[PDB]
Amino acid sequence: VQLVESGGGLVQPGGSRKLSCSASGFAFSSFGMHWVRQAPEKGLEWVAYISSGSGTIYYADTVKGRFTISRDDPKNTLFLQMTSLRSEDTAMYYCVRSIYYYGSSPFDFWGQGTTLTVSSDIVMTQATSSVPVPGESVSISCRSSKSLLHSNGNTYLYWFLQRPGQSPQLLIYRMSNLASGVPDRFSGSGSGTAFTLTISRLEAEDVGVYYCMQHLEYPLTFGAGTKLEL
Amino acid sequence: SIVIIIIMTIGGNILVIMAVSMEKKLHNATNYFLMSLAIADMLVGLLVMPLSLLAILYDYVWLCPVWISLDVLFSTASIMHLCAISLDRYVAVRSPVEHSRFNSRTKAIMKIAIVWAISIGVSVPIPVIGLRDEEKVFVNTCVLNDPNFVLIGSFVAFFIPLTIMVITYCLTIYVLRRQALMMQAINNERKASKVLGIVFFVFLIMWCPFFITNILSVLCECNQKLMEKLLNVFVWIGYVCSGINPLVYTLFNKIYRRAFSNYL
Amino acid sequence: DQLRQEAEQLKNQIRDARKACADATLSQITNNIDPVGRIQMRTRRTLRGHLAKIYAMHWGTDSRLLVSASQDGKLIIWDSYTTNKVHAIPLRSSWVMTCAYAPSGNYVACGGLDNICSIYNLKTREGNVRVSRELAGHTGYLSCCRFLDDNQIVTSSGDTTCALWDIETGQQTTTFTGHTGDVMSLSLAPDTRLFVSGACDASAKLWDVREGMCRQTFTGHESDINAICFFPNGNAFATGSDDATCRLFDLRADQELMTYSHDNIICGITSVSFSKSGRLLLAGYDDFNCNVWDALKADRAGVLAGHDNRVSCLGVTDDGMAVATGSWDSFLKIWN
Amino acid sequence: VEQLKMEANIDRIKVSKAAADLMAYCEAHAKEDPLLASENPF
Amino acid sequence: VSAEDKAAAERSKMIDKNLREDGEKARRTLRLLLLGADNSGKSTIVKGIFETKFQVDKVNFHMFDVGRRKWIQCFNDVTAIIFVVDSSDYNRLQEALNDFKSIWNNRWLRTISVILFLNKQDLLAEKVLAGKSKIEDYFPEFARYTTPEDATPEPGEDPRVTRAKYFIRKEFVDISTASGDGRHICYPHFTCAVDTENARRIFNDCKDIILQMNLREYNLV
Ligand SMILES: CC(C)CCC[C@@H](C)[C@H]1CC[C@H]2[C@@H]3CC=C4C[C@@H](O)CC[C@]4(C)[C@H]3CC[C@]12C
Ligand SMILES: C[C@H]1CNCCc2ccc(Cl)cc21
Repeated sequence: VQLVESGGGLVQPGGSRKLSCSASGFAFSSFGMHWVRQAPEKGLEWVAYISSGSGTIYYADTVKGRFTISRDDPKNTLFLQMTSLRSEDTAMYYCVRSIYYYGSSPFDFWGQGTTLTVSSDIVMTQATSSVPVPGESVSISCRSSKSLLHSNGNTYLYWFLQRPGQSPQLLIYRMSNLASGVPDRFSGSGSGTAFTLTISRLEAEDVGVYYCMQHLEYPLTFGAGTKLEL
Repeated sequence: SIVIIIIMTIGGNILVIMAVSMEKKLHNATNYFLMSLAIADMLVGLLVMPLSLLAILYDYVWLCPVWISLDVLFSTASIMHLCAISLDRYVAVRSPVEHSRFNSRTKAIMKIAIVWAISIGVSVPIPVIGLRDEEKVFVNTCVLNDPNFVLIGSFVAFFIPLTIMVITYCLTIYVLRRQALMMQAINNERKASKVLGIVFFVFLIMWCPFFITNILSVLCECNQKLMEKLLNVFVWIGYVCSGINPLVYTLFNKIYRRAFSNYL
Repeated sequence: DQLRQEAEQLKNQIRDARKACADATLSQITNNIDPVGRIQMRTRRTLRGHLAKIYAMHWGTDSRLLVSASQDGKLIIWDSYTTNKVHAIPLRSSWVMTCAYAPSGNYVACGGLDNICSIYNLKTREGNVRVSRELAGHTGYLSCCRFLDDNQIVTSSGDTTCALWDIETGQQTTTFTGHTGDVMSLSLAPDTRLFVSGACDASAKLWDVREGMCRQTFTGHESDINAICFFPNGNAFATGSDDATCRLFDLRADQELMTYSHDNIICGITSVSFSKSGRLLLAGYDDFNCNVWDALKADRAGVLAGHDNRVSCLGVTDDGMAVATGSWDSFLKIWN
Repeated sequence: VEQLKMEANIDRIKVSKAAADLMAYCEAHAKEDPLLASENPF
Repeated sequence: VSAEDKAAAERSKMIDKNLREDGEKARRTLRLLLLGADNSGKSTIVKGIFETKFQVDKVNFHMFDVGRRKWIQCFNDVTAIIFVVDSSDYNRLQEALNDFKSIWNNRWLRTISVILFLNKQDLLAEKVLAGKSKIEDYFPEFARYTTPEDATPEPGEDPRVTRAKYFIRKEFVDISTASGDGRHICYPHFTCAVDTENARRIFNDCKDIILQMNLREYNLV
């Protein structure tokens, strides 16, 4: 399980550049892929999605008509074609692996990212800039504009942790499920449009920014982010 | 009086149609085509036979421009079904390993589509010309007078399928005779020849005279009164061979005999 | 010359001891119990995709996942609610006869005429299902396997023996001997302490897992036994055989309780299963249909007749809200 | 010989007692059996 | 429905497609079962479960050799069964006849034809010519048997081995004619340790079986 992105650099407005990603260590053809973009002072943003079999393709409302995503299973590579770049496109781009079936974890692995330099939606709300704080309990909350509880019994809320200098890591999917490799100190609960995250005992490795994401309808939306300062 | 043949044809078509669904345990590729042939025969009996009896009773008209087209369409559909069955029997008994590999619903669907598409081609212009030319359909009284259709569509409807059927029968008889030279394995290969001969001769006897008379009444004019008198009785022979094909193709497998005995 | 007389004397002593306890029968105490009546069940889902006869089936612990085995060489995991397929597992040999689902949901095991039981890993970081270990050591074909935990499994074979295995090392820890014919069916107790095996010698034995010694032996059937089921309370047997007869055995009275048969049934029995409460008894037959039996009255409560060939598999969910059946026509049906 | 001797040393009870226990178990959990529209998952 | 359910439906559709594709290759191979006793020469007729593959005229065959009351149930979809008997050992012919009777009348093989191989004709001919053992010592009825007038012996064969060979073939065939009611046929053959034409016989018999099934399918018989 390893994902490496390539490309990037400095471009002039109105130009074009193409991104690539090399996947290895897993059955690439059985997984779906996403591209998620993060700006220095904006947070995480969703860009595009391509299915495992190249069946369905979705684009963000700010990239339609300019971005193109493609897949190459025999070479285990991804490609993203960008044209007519603007100043708002300068940000870090991430590659994410997804697989969809009963009981799966669709946001388990994140890449490293590359840098590019130029020259109805459900609103997810967080409101805290910094929570000052070892051994103490910390609670972080998120609020959504519309209920995320579907008639099938599932609630689509995801939690991520971004340490300094590291990629986001999955902690909780579907509001109660602990991801593999995570210590049992993390837990989460909620109902309707109010959600909370609880950490029983803090350590030196629990410093970073926590994000909320919903997966009910496209486009995918992220929260502002809550920073925990020890 | 003669209306009995309509009831028998309808009953036989209903029995053939029913013996496929309720009985089950029937391969689609070879038994779904018989349902289509039975449906065609039932439509013949329902839309063609009762209306000619009215003409016989009145000796006049009342109809014609659509009744003729429906009769032609359904007769062509039945003949194409028979020809397709003959070709399929030959294909299944020559190279036998491959036919087994090929058998699927995509062959039955294709055959049904092809036969029903071919059947409708000859009946479209019949009301088109008739509604714009009364003389083409009424003479002196409902009969297709135009040579431009009699001398053209009759060959496609009857004479080419006859050649295909006779060639297929000869080839199949030769193939079955050749195989037996290599015991129950040999006895079973003679009943098939007997049944094939019976079916071919029934078809030829029932269908041959009418088309010969219809061609002679056009290209040999010859007393027209005698020709029309002969056509008045030959055309019902073509109708009679619509409740016999659903039988002669059915009552030779013991399963069908048991189903017919129990249902009826 | 002398030991045969001693064995006959011991058998006569056991027979006399058993007869002394027959002071009542089920047909007499149940005269005050109302019948269950007529029970109607209809098909709710139909599962398509198999291209051959279905031989094995097993329910999961969550009442949603289901595993089936067929002669096409593939193992399919089903979602019963939506009919979507989750996994498809190729097999190294196409003559598979049994399958099992781990209670933790991480592993699935299968086997057949190759004399090997193979264990598959359902949760990997690579996303693929891979073979974890192959269990060898039997000399005949494998007829049934059941999990005890992630590290212990019990297998039955046609070489008259049963075995208890250690998955971590692949070594056999206990061998169970005493049968004279091919062993067909296994049933594991709710307390994971005892298991039951039927065999072609028309006898059934109760085994102690921890010691490896046979505790009791039952007789009564006239032919080979094909299926054995376990009452939820842990004190009863349910057996089926090719003589079209079902029998109820008790582990405390050490004798038969009730016989399920009818004059119009002349075919074999392939599977036997129970409901949660034990009031309904389900059985598969060669007459292309499945019968519903009243365990306390030996009556016929219903019948399922949606298959076109032999019924080979039968199972019940842990929540009791569904029944799954399998036949040689390559179709699975979920009844409710 | 040894197997028959070991099997002979079993403490047995009446058939009526085991049958009454089976009946009691069947009656005790009758309400929990869904086989014997808003709740059906199918 | 939610997006994950749509993705699950797409995965299920792909799995269904992959299952459908694989079935096409399976149907193009014909399957055979091989049964016989020791010393019969089973392994040389075409030279847990032993397997072999061979192809004649662009048709593939797959033959299984197991190692019988229980595992025979899983071979009820095979095209044909091959049975091999040693024809040069009079002491064990009754066992072979009992085995043939037990296989022919099995309820799970009621629709499968049998190809019967009588092997080792050279040893039988040598034993008959030597005259150190007589068939009448085990079969009293052979003294009253006469060669049929429709026999077609191979040229150069002495008219003393043909009588024995036809006696053995009759003793095997008479079981096949006693039951079946036309649902299956037996195909006797004489073979030896050095014959190579055995491959064509299986192909011809399988083609005949498929032709019979097709004739039955079209309501011609
Ligand atoms: C309008 C009439 C003439 C059309 C009748 C359709 C005929 C041409 C069809 C019906 C059945 C068909 C056959 C069915 C099976 C196979 C598969 C393979 O072995 C090659 C072609 C072959 C052998 C087909 C050839 C065409 C065929 C003979
Ligand atoms: C005019 C008619 C006679 N009656 C209906 C049947 C039929 C079939 C084919 C053709 Cl070419 C002509 C005809």
